Amino acid sequence: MEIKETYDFSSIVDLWNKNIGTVYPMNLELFKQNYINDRQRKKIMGAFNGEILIGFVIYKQWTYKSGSLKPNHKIGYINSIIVDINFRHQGIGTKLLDAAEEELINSGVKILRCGSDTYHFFPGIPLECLPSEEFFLVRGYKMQDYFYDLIGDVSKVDFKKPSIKDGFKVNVMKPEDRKGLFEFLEKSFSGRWLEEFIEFFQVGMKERDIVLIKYKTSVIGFSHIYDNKSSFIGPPIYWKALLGHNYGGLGPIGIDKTYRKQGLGRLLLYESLQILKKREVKKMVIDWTEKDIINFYGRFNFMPWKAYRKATKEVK
Amino acid sequence: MEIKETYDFSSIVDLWNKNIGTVYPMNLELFKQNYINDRQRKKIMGAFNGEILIGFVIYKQWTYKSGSLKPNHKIGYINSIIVDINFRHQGIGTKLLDAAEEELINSGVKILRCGSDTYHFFPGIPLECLPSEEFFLVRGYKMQDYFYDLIGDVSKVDFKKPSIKDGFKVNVMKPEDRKGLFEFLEKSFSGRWLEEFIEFFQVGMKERDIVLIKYKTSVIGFSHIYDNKSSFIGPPIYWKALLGHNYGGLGPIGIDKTYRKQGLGRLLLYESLQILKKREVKKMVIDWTEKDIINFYGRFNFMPWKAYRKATKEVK
Ligand SMILES: CC(=O)SCCNC(=O)CCNC(=O)[C@H](O)C(C)(C)COP(=O)(O)OP(=O)(O)OC[C@H]1O[C@@H](n2cnc3c(N)ncnc32)[C@H](O)[C@@H]1OP(=O)(O)O
Ligand SMILES: CC(=O)SCCNC(=O)CCNC(=O)[C@H](O)C(C)(C)COP(=O)(O)OP(=O)(O)OC[C@H]1O[C@@H](n2cnc3c(N)ncnc32)[C@H](O)[C@@H]1OP(=O)(O)O
Ligand SMILES: O=S(=O)(O)CCCN1CCN(CCO)CC1
Ligand SMILES: O=S(=O)(O)CCCN1CCN(CCO)CC1
Ligand SMILES: N[C@@H]1[C@@H](O)[C@@H](O)[C@@H](CO)O[C@@H]1O
Ligand SMILES: N[C@@H]1[C@@H](O)[C@@H](O)[C@@H](CO)O[C@@H]1O
Repeated sequence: MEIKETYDFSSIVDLWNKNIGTVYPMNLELFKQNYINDRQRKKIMGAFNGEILIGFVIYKQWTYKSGSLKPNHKIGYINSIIVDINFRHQGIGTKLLDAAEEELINSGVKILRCGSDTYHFFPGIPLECLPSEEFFLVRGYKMQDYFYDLIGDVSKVDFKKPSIKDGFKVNVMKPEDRKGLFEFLEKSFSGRWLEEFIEFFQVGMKERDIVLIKYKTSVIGFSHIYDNKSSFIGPPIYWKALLGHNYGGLGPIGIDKTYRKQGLGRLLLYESLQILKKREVKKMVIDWTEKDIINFYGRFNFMPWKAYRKATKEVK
Repeated sequence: MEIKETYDFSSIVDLWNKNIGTVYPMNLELFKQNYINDRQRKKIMGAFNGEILIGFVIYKQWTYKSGSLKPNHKIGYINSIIVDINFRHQGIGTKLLDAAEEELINSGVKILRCGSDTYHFFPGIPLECLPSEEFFLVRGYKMQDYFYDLIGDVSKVDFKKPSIKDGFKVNVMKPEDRKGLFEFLEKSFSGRWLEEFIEFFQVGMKERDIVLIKYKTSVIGFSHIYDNKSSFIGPPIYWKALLGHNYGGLGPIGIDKTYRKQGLGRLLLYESLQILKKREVKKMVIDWTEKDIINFYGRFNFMPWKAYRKATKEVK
């Protein structure tokens, strides 16, 4: 057996699906979109028996800015790691993560994260990969809290419009709103979400995927919505193969801090969901939510669907 | 609004699917099979606005034996409770569970369990119903550990036959094995699993659904396997609508205590899965497993799929 770099995307995806495809079905389009467009220092290391790929790890160091966050070179990420089912418990996973980690460490990493990278596949260790928690524990990762993808079928429920206090308008974005939108993000969400707006517009997000809420003329919040016409495969629709015809998604969503807790997030969410409904969306997902916010979406009939555990290793 | 009994099965199932059908798709056949065949003292209470059902609770007291376990009349169960999404946070759930609980209590119940009943729909509080944990907490239930349904696609992986030490044979059950099987269960699994064998044979389980392992002539273990021809809808195939064509399942599985930890459970599991594979099964589920045993199935590529929290209220 040898460990060496591979960018044999088909073989990786094939191995991915054979091992975990029932619950994280992967396709080449998503795999390539996410791997190729990422701007971090990144690598894929494979484990090989001769010419046969038997496992891999994808890993990154935070070397590229997130909006007005500077990169923190101390942070590295394990995007994914899978050893083929017929080669488990032979130390291969170990050798792969050793190689990843030693490299990150030599280049200055001191905090190693399970998922949560830019162009992530996973917010953390999936519950479906719960037994890997012990693999990570043994290597010095500590297990922390959970995030959840939520699922709902917006074709099945009708909801009541929240009561519009006046001045506030919710609308699908137009090209000429881009200036205002960026101005709002620099103020309120100037980190990764800003960076995602910039990068997603570059990779095929369209104005139709964005809903804005304005007070008078000022942008004071947004959502990103997805359907089966969206060009960019974002996190809500990663696992669209599980979601049927007329799939969709939503996230992220935010309101200017000074307008919070007046029912405006609820209004934006309502309107975003009506747009999706009108687009004939059925099952749809809201990705990477925290526990404390689940009820916000649950009023609209969304339920936790997948769970992911945050996990972090501090380099000694 | 009024609370009163309802056996309007279609309306219940309709409400069930509108609220939680994306993740627990219910059909009338399963609902009726499970509700009607249960032998416990049982009731369904509905909440109504005039003629419209807006919520329900199904509840039971342990009044019927489990194999050679006597019923423990102190145990009651909340099989399920759902309030329609357009009527939440109006106290309806409260009034329903108050009515259920007061009745159980008057009839002698002192321990109240979330799911885990005979003919259960849920081993505990589903993770997809995680926000209800707080509903139950407020009423004095304590949250305990987790159980997991596991999922795998047996069409996608080939496995190695474990090394047969001699004497042990694994075979699909025949009618004439029924005596031996019961003899083995009275010895080794004489509680609910024995009772399930008796009752499932009465409701349409066939010898083809059972695999036995024998040493010489003695039955020393079993599994129950399911495919799309099984007549009895058991727990592994409750959520078959999520599982595609050629769905299947497995569970329970057991080995005589004196033969444990010699590789025989692994051999039985291997053979059971080969049978399913030969029956062209693809996605299949292993229901209600504990954390400590997940790896046993994970060697065969099964992964946690759903999680359920045990929860118990001790009556003051
Ligand atoms: C950010 C993310 O990628 S999260 C998702 C992680 N990936 C997955 O869950 C995919 C499916 N699983 C796998 O691919 C594998 O099981 C991996 C990658 C987790 C581990 O790969 P392997 O090559 O089997 O691990 P390796 O043989 O080095 O195991 C090292 C040690 O970790 C621990 N370990 C590994 N797997 C397990 C397990 N399933 N349960 C408990 N401990 C485990 C053990 O201590 C093991 O030593 P042992 O064999 O002496 O018991
Ligand atoms: C064994 C099993 O059946 S497990 C599955 C349980 N069922 C479900 O999860 C199905 C979907 N959910 C539902 O049907 C409902 O949300 C139910 C049945 C859990 C609760 O019904 P409701 O009629 O909304 O509850 P009710 O209004 O009596 O709530 C009472 C209190 O419980 C607590 N509570 C209820 N729902 C929630 C929630 N989603 N989050 C936090 N606390 C809650 C609150 O303290 C609430 O009081 P409040 O309204 O003053 O905050
Ligand atoms: O990164 S931004 O400053 O642009 C905004 C970040 C805000 N969200 C980050 C992720 N958490 C937790 C994930 O649900 C919620 C807040
Ligand atoms: O009830 S029997 O005596 O027939 C056998 C019970 C054995 N199993 C019961 C449920 N637990 C935990 C559920 O996974 C495993 C043991
Ligand atoms: N839900 C979003 C998720 O999509 C992602 O942008 C992430 C970034 O931290 O956190 C958010 O809350
Ligand atoms: N997996 C089984 C489950 O099907 C059920 O029979 C239950 C009874 O307690 O526990 C078992 O471990």
